[PDB]
Amino acid sequence: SKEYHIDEEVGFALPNPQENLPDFYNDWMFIAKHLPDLIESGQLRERVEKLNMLSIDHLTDHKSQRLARLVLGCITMAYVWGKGHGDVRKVLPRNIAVPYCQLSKKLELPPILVYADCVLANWKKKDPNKPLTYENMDVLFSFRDGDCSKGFFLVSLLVEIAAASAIKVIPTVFKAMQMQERDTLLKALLEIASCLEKALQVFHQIHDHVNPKAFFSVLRIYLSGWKGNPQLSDGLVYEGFWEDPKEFAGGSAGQSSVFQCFDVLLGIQQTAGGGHAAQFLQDMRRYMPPAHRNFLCSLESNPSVREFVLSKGDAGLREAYDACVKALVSLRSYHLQIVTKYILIPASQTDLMNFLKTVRSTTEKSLLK
Ligand code: HEM
Ligand SMILES: O[C@H]1CCCC[C@@H]1CNc1cc(Br)cc2[nH]ncc12
Repeated sequence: SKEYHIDEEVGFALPNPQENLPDFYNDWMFIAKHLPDLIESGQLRERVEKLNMLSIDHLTDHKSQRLARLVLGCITMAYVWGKGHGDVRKVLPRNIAVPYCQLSKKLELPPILVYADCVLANWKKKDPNKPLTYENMDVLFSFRDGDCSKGFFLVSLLVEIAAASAIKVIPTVFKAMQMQERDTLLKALLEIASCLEKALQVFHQIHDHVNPKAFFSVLRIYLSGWKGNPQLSDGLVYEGFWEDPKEFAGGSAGQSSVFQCFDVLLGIQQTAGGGHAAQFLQDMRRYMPPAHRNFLCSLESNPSVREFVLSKGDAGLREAYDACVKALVSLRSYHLQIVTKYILIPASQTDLMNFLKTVRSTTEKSLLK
């Protein structure tokens, strides 16, 4: 629906995002569009510091506002991390922080790049008459020449969109349970499983478009945040807007609404327990667009799909429920392999692994089998 801002084609992603801002913001667009060149040449922080505080009043519709969040969030990452070898900035100039925070509070997101910026809104179709394929798609922004940002962000999105195809089946699952349509429920659960099975196959493209050295040594620097970060132990002064510095976490697929919503749908209690894994995924919901955050708590309001299947003594239903759980297990298992190639191996030339393995365990132990 439109009350939750879920598109029938791309789900939680922003459909056909805006590429251009009103000419009044050209001084933003130029820095954002040339971050690689400007960083390399020691001129990024300069060009930022020479900016005039612009007003967000000319950002009239949602898409224009989302684009500027992406522009300003990428500038902020560039400004704070600089060249990504340690010369850090801990105060962000008012000429940029003030419009950023005002545009942020209006869209109900923290003033920091989030998944919904750099994946869900950081894309375009090359030719609009051709479909959503990697070859028909590009990102809007990058940080460095060679950072594989187009590969990482686009493959992330294409997996999102693949998994997104199961979202339209959630209403039928809940109506089938309510009106006791056993065979309809079963068909719906297998269609959802089928969708999470394609999402895995899409994920395979990551290897052609991302390389480990670039992800580990470049891209991950610019996706990092300032929450529990020793390089900014107290957070980031948003000059002109907040007195004391604030801590906000970096971009994460933990901020994706598709995967969190299938854990909810299936009663995989990712956000229960009180433990570190659950608390993290709960926190990451505040880094989501408000309608998407609301979608998820609305799913939790609904009768448990798991408890209904469990109580029914129906092997066919249980195999279908498990076909969905299994697909998440498979997805998460593949992801652990990818995390070995792109983080763990390069780093030899963690709390990460324990977090992912706890989420994957909770998923596997949800199987009925
Ligand atoms: C080079 C590729 C990738 C790397 C190195 C990577 C790495 C990581 C790491 C280290 C985490 C845990 C830390 C954190 O949350 O910040 C994580 C979480 C997560 N990643 Fe990735 N990721 C990659 C691509 C993807 C893709 C393509 C997807 C999904 C389509 C994905 C889905 C997730 C999800 C859903 C989580 C949250 C926990 C979970 O639900 O299992 N990642 N990723
Ligand atoms: O683990 C973190 C280490 C440093 C900060 C960024 C790294 C993970 N962030 C991600 C961002 C986006 Br966008 C998408 C993602 N999918 N999976 C992980 C991830």
